[PDB]
Amino acid sequence: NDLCFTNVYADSFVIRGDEVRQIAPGQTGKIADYNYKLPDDFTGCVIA
Amino acid sequence: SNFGAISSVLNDILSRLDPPEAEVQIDRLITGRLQSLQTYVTQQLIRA
Repeated sequence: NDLCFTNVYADSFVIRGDEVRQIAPGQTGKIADYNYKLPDDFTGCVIA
Repeated sequence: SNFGAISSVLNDILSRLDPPEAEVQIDRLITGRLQSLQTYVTQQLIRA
């Protein structure tokens, strides 16, 4: 509630419930490498 | 020396733990080698 940022981006998609844990930097999985990839030097939040 | 890594040689570290799970190993290697070099330069200054 008390920060500022240059720009805000949001990503929305649909995934199976068992594969929700795949959304994190450095994770190995089909979704991670062929569907959605996150950088190691990343800062953000995950809501599902 | 090893400095608590799973392999002293850097090439092994990058080839087994990938980037996202080895940067701690490179971190420990770098800090240990740096500390050794710092001790060496301090001793060299004393002797000089």
